[PDB]
Amino acid sequence: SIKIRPRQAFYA
Amino acid sequence: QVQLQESGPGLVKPSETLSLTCTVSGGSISGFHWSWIRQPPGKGLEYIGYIYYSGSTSYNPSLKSRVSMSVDTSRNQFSLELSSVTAADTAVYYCARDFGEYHYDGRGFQCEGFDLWGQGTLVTVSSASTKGPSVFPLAPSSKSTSGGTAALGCLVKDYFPEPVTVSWNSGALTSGVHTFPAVLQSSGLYSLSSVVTVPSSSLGTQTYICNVNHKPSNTKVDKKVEPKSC
Amino acid sequence: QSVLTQPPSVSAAPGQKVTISCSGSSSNIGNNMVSWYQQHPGTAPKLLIYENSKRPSGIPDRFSGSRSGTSATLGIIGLQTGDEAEYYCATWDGSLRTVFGGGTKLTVLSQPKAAPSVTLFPPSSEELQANKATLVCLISDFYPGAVTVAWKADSSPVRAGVETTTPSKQSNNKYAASSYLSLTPEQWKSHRSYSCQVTHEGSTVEKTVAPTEC
Repeated sequence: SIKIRPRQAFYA
Repeated sequence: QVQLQESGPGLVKPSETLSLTCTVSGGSISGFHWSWIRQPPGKGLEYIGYIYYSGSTSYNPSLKSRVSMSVDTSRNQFSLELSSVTAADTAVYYCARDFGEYHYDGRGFQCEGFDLWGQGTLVTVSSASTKGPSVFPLAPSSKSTSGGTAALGCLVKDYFPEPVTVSWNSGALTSGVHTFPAVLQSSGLYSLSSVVTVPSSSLGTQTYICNVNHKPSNTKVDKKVEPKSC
Repeated sequence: QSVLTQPPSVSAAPGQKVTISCSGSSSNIGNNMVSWYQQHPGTAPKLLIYENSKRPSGIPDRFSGSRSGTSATLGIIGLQTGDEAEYYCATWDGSLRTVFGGGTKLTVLSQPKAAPSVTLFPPSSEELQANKATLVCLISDFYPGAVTVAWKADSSPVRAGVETTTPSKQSNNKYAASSYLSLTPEQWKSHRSYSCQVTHEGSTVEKTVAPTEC
């Protein structure tokens, strides 16, 4: 559904 | 500016548990998935698993019966525990930060790559027992019609740790000598071989000796290598 | 074979361009995006390409990536000696893990290609008296420094018992490697021959030995 790019912090 | 640093024991006894930690500095565990990847010496890369900052994990099925990971967001560290290790687990272990695709169905995070890596730490699964090699002569094969050149060798079998030195005829013989780097076997022990190519004409008038020295065990062998066959 | 497959080696002269294939399937490349790594021996892999075609900062534009179907491609233009390294592709596989290709050694040609010399020794009578048997295959003077080794028992492939070293640079700048086949004395005595087959630049040099006593 969504890309997590390098260096991209992600909080589900 | 984020840096990752592995910490680990170096040597682990077979059947025991390998524990590693990765420290993240200049950044934080928060908001990322984190992995361990390993590489046996001379071989390819194997992903071990990932852990999200909140603690959810996914492990390589090949390792599921032995592996776990944990995260200490407070210390900005995460860890690996691998049980029941054998020589197959000897490898450089890297910690890394992950990226990929996140699904809001059951799939969750699909790890597609690793953008930040630690420097890696070697873990050697071994009893660390000092063991001298057996030395076997590798006789030149039977060859007729003047014979041309002959190849004679020595097999330096099952020693630990590195290194071993080999000379021929006490160093008098260097032309045509080739000593090969060791293989690290699934037994955790090393073996290597040395070969010298010599004229066939003098196989009867020249004696060939391989002088092997494994300093750790004080094992010195001077092995005569001669043509066989009746 | 592993989930992702790459050619073991590729080479070209400085200033030339090369491509490296990454062969996958519907369970990986078909569904997920490919990343690529450059690894100089002794150091960690470095990310070169992500999401099939994107370059991180610091990676020069002469590196490129693409994906089509269930395959991917790394392109390198303007080869420099410093580009010599092992290159890996990777992505997520539906078996629920990240998978890597087996790696491709890139050589930037700096001398004539050279086929390996192969020497094969049977188990010694001394080893056989210790109830062991090792076949020793010594491989030297080859360039580029990549070979694939296959062993045959009579005319049949053997897989179990083989340990092969990484190629190492010789004083003369060509390469050496060795391959060891561990057998029981019964196996050694019960085949008519064994062969060590070394493939380099698509050409195979093989040696054969057979049990012989007095």
